[PDB]
Amino acid sequence: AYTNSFTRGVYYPDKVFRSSVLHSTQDLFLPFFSNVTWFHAIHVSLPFNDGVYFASTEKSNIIRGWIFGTTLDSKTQSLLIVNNATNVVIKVCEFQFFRVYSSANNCTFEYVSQPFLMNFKNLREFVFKNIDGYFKIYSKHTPINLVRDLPQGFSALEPLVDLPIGINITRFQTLLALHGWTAGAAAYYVGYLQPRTFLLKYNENGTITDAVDCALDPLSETKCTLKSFTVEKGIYQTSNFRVQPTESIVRFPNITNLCPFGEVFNATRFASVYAWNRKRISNCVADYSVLYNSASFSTFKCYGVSPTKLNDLCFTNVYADSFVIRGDEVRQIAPGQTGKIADYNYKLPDDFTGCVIAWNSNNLDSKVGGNYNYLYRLFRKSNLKPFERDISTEIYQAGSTPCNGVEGFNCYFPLQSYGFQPTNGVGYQPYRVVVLSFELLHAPATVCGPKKSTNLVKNKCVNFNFNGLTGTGVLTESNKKFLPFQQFGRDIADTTDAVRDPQTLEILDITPCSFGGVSVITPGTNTSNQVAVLYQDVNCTEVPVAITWRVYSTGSNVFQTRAGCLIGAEHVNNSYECDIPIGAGICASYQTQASQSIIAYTMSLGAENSVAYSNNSIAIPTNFTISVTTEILPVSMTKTSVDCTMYICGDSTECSNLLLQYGSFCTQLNRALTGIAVEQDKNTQEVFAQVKQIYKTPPIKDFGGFNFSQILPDPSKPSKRSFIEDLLFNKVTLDLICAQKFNGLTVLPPLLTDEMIAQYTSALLAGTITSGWTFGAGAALQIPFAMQMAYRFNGIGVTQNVLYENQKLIANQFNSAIGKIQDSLSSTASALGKLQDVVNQNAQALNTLVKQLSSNFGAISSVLNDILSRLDPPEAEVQIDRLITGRLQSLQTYVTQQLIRAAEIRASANLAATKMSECVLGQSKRVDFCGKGYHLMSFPQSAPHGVVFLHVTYVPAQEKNFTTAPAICHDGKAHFPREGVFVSNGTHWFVTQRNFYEPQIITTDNTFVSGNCDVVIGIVNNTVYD
Amino acid sequence: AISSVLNDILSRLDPPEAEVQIDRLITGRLQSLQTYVTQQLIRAAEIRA
Ligand SMILES: *[C@@H]1O[C@H](CO)[C@@H](O[C@@H]2O[C@H](CO)[C@@H](O[C@H]3O[C@H](CO)[C@@H](O)[C@H](O)[C@@H]3O)[C@H](O)[C@H]2NC(C)=O)[C@H](O)[C@H]1NC(C)=O
Ligand SMILES: *[C@@H]1O[C@H](CO)[C@@H](O[C@@H]2O[C@H](CO)[C@@H](O[C@H]3O[C@H](CO)[C@@H](O)[C@H](O)[C@@H]3O)[C@H](O)[C@H]2NC(C)=O)[C@H](O)[C@H]1NC(C)=O
Ligand SMILES: *[C@@H]1O[C@H](CO)[C@@H](O[C@@H]2O[C@H](CO)[C@@H](O)[C@H](O)[C@H]2NC(C)=O)[C@H](O)[C@H]1NC(C)=O
Ligand SMILES: *[C@@H]1O[C@H](CO)[C@@H](O[C@@H]2O[C@H](CO)[C@@H](O)[C@H](O)[C@H]2NC(C)=O)[C@H](O)[C@H]1NC(C)=O
Ligand SMILES: *[C@@H]1O[C@H](CO)[C@@H](O[C@@H]2O[C@H](CO)[C@@H](O)[C@H](O)[C@H]2NC(C)=O)[C@H](O)[C@H]1NC(C)=O
Ligand SMILES: *[C@@H]1O[C@H](CO)[C@@H](O[C@@H]2O[C@H](CO)[C@@H](O)[C@H](O)[C@H]2NC(C)=O)[C@H](O)[C@H]1NC(C)=O
Ligand SMILES: *[C@@H]1O[C@H](CO)[C@@H](O[C@@H]2O[C@H](CO)[C@@H](O)[C@H](O)[C@H]2NC(C)=O)[C@H](O)[C@H]1NC(C)=O
Ligand SMILES: *[C@@H]1O[C@H](CO)[C@@H](O[C@@H]2O[C@H](CO)[C@@H](O)[C@H](O)[C@H]2NC(C)=O)[C@H](O)[C@H]1NC(C)=O
Ligand SMILES: *[C@@H]1O[C@H](CO)[C@@H](O)[C@H](O)[C@H]1NC(C)=O
Ligand SMILES: *[C@@H]1O[C@H](CO)[C@@H](O)[C@H](O)[C@H]1NC(C)=O
Ligand SMILES: *[C@@H]1O[C@H](CO)[C@@H](O)[C@H](O)[C@H]1NC(C)=O
Ligand SMILES: *[C@@H]1O[C@H](CO)[C@@H](O)[C@H](O)[C@H]1NC(C)=O
Ligand SMILES: *[C@@H]1O[C@H](CO)[C@@H](O)[C@H](O)[C@H]1NC(C)=O
Ligand SMILES: *[C@@H]1O[C@H](CO)[C@@H](O)[C@H](O)[C@H]1NC(C)=O
Repeated sequence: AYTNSFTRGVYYPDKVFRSSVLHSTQDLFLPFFSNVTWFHAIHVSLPFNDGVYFASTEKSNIIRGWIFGTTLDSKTQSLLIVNNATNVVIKVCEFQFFRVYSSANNCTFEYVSQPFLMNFKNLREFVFKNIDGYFKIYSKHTPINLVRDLPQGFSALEPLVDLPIGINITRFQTLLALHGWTAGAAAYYVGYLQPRTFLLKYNENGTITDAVDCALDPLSETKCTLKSFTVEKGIYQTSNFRVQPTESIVRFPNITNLCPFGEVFNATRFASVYAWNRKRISNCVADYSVLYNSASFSTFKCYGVSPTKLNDLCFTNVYADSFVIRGDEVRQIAPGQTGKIADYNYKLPDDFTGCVIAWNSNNLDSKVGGNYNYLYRLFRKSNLKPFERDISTEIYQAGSTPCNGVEGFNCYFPLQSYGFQPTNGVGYQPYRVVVLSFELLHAPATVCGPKKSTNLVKNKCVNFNFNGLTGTGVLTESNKKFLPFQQFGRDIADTTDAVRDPQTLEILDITPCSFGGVSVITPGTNTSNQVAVLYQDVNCTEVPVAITWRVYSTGSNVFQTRAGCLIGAEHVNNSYECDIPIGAGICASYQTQASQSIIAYTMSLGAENSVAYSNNSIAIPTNFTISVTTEILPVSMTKTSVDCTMYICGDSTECSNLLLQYGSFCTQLNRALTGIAVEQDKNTQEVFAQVKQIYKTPPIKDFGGFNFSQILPDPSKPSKRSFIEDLLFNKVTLDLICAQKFNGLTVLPPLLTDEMIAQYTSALLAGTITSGWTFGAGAALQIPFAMQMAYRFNGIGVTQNVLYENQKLIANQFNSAIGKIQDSLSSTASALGKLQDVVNQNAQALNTLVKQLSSNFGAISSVLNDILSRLDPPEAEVQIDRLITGRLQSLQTYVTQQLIRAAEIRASANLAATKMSECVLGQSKRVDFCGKGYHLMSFPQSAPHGVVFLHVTYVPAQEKNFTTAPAICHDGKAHFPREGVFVSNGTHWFVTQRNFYEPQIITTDNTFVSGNCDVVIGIVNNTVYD
Repeated sequence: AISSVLNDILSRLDPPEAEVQIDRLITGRLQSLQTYVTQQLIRAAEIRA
């Protein structure tokens, strides 16, 4: 039998308490929604691979014990755990599978303790793991109802015990008890663990309450990548998809002969260090196993190549330098050690690939009387270049006097030999040393590894190897023209893109298997759980080739676009507004087609329209709307301060002393942050403090029907803000702050309190509603609000009579607009997006900065205190300085991002100051600057780290068609409108303003004369009153 | 590091020295990516202007 594991196989990853924190783990877990085997144990009539999850819904504990091993047939030792009425017994012995086993020959571990096995049956969850000879048990008891097998119940397994088993385990089997042999039935559940990434949610009590399987479905993948159990509607860029290779191909030249390593390991007698022997070895196979153990060695230190990989490396040409050296000089053979022998006998290059083998030769070289046959030279005018020998035994004159002939006094000729004696040599003992040096991937390889060639495959991406050149990708016939000497094909990125087959003369291209970005398009996690997957710039004929979740790749619904191809959305012919942009004009939405589904479509750019253009047709509005629109502008951000000592070094004296050398970096960081904070105060001052005096609204708030109660401050509330200001303050939401403070990242309060910012705003409001634009220029001059409104009307080319003749209507429109602002602010939380996301950016930056402290930066650990406790200074300080460099780089990155963010905030604050100067302190003519339509005035409202402008705009509406003429010819002379336009209702002509239909009789004051009617194109005939 | 290609580093080195080279290589490439992203942020600020 088989079934589905809904929420089983979760345990506490480690013995550590947490609280209200979403933690990502990567470890052995039972995958979510897995094929769990439902076993039945009946009397009337299992591989232990990568951990095992065992569940028992048993009553009266028939199932008792388990066995663990590789064969369980006394081929090696084995485990058994078994339990009975009072206790449990664990044994590690040579067991022949006490009916369970026959004999126990050699026993290594025994254990007795409290038993682990303690129709309303209960689930007794166990997790068994073994890693590096350590066997861990996790367990949990959950009493369950009589509903059905494996309910939707969730609970983690607390750790019980770990045992040092130290034994190869491949298979396990469980054990049953019988009370005879009465017939009966039982049942258990088996699951297999896999290396998976989980997200665990901790409650206030630190119990793992919920989990998300990141590598199960795209939705959970987005959940794991955002580290949240709820995902907002949109598109999220998840892990990259990669077509995995099929097999491995190795191609080598057909070389079978062995490299003569025999003569270099044991010759008649090795050439001396001054005349060290070299030969090129090539065109053979190199292996160390047969010959290394024959001449046993004591110093094998290798630099570029591990000894085990040397058999798996394919060479071009190799050299060995074999010579007799003094024992005590065995440590001079490493690159860069200098001395008499280094500068005059032998030296190897500082940067090379190769290593040395040294072993004893006293019993074969040393003589009782002294073996003075191995020459070594100490004296020469010039040093010895690496990999060079000199055999000129020219007389050397140490003294300043001239030295001629064969020898002379104060002349030290290069003739001295070793005093090698068998027993007297301890550190003076001769050592015969062979240094193997080689060059890889510079020339075509000849001396290659024992590894055998493989058959050549094409149009299937593979792990291809060509004479040590390793890559992965598809192989194709080459249109490039190689030459006999040419071996490799290089790209712009200095990465190999072509190969020559070492077996034949054929040349091949390289193209790694298809890949590209993966995006997940989801609605609100609350709204739905079905998602769409976009494969960016990938042909949808290749994702079937990519057939770890494969369920969506077999989808019944595929749509191809320029951005890539989409799976899980139905393409439609209809055009809607874009909500989730895909790219290249494709947008995704979620609606009913009666079932709900995700759809993809071509985004509409709005409703199609055709303007009724003609020779002489004009559209003049007859009505208006006083539209109040909110414009939100960030003005300042949270003034941040950082201490190097607290953040980088915590409270360590040693770290402080190692850091004070980087004082320049810390002073520049502090200077930059102080500049940013003073700039935030300057931003607030420039935006708000534009007024010399604090004005007060009069107690009699009579403004010709304009009721500013929702924007003027309310004395009733302690905080002297307005209704709209209070709503804005409540909408923006400002533990992790305590951790930020404890890690040395502090928030300096703004110079201006919210109360004084509100007082500045109230002064601006009072000045605007009582004086108008005058208080911006010089002394505030009082003026009735009606007259100010008439002036603002005159500003937008509307005659002031319009407002006075419609005063009550305009006042009611403004009041209803303020009501709509209140309703919109109270209802939706998406109103103050900009301020909220600015706060979120600052919070995310500080959270990222505090999370960087968990980074190791290549050190032993990310906590300095344990480094100091467990290490003496001489490497404690090098670990600390690496940690300091890492954290200082993190601080520099944070400060740079803060400088760029502060620059963008300063741009916003300059724009806000300009808007307060041009929209609040006056009427602006700049189109769409102070709101959509003809700007009349603006009202500032303080908001958390920003301002809100209530842009009052005139918007024409209820337009009507009219016949129009560019001019009027009355007495043979053209007439033009002084300030207006000519329109005809069908019988008579009238002059009217451009933004409000109001006809007037054509008289000599509405019109001015210019030239005659035989030049102007489109002039008409009418009469003009004197 | 010994070289600029990871594959040869993995082929020629046993895990510890391989990783002590690879971490330096990752720090270098991450610094290059950070420099690119910072220059892109400044360029995007000027483009936004
Ligand atoms: C210009 O547009 C104004 C609205 O934008 C419009 O005011 C509206 O006029 C209509 C008709 O007179 C009123 O409609 C209501 O009339 C009575 C009394 O309120 C109600 O019992 C009816 O049910 C009906 O809804 C609107 O109340 C009124 N709107 C406002 C805000 O006052 C002007 O009349 C338009 N001007 C011209 C010249 O057409
Ligand atoms: C100026 O405009 C104000 C905003 O429209 C308006 O305030 C509103 O006044 C009414 C009273 O007429 C209040 O109505 C409420 O009264 C009681 C006490 O709060 C409540 O229990 C009732 O349920 C009812 O809602 C409004 O609360 C109040 N505010 C709002 C937002 O509507 C003034 O009355 C106007 N005054 C003048 C002189 O024009
Ligand atoms: C397991 O136990 C058996 C029996 O004591 C051991 O077998 C003996 O091994 C020694 C040493 O090789 C021999 O001299 C004896 O002749 C063996 N006797 C028998 C009866 O086989 C065996 O060595 C033990 N194994 C381990 C790993 O300790
Ligand atoms: C965290 O653990 C505590 C104690 O186990 C829980 O506190 C109990 O909660 C229940 C339900 O609200 C109350 O009836 C008890 O009086 C509480 N006991 C105590 C000692 O405080 C708490 O509920 C747990 N948290 C959750 C989310 O269940
Ligand atoms: C996906 O692959 C197909 C081929 O299977 C591409 O179709 C080719 O497109 C090129 C360029 O437009 C034409 O020259 C070929 O004649 C087409 N071949 C066939 C068989 O139709 C298709 O263009 C690819 N998708 C995208 C988005 O480029
Ligand atoms: C001004 O007149 C033009 C044409 O006389 C109007 O345009 C027509 O509008 C009707 C709907 O009212 C459509 O069914 C026609 O297709 C339109 N025809 C053309 C040629 O555009 C126009 O609507 C009038 N202006 C206003 C404001 O009503
Ligand atoms: C065009 O507008 C003029 C406005 O003068 C209209 O002419 C008036 O129509 C009213 C109808 O009650 C008469 O009482 C006036 O005596 C007319 N005055 C003049 C000077 O003619 C004319 O009817 C309008 N034409 C339309 C709407 O087609
Ligand atoms: C406006 O009226 C004048 C005269 O009242 C028109 O001018 C006449 O045009 C006709 C031919 O169209 C000529 O034969 C006359 O000699 C012209 N008379 C004068 C005095 O110039 C004029 O055409 C009318 N406007 C339009 C646009 O038709
Ligand atoms: C579980 O695996 C078995 C053996 O391959 C198979 O027969 C069975 O259909 C699988 N069950 C599920 C639910 O996948
Ligand atoms: C359980 O088994 C152990 C192992 O032999 C034994 O010593 C113990 O007496 C047993 N207890 C019961 C109650 O069967
Ligand atoms: C290389 O040698 C093998 C057998 O050693 C042979 O099968 C193959 O044909 C040779 N290569 C060429 C190009 O002839
Ligand atoms: C999901 O929608 C419901 C309304 O049905 C609402 O109560 C809830 O807050 C929403 N959750 C999220 C995360 O948007
Ligand atoms: C969308 O339009 C194309 C082109 O007319 C058509 O082939 C396709 O069937 C349409 N899709 C649907 C769902 O009707
Ligand atoms: C505009 O006026 C000219 C000259 O009177 C005429 O030729 C043309 O047809 C008119 N335009 C239209 C769209 O009728």
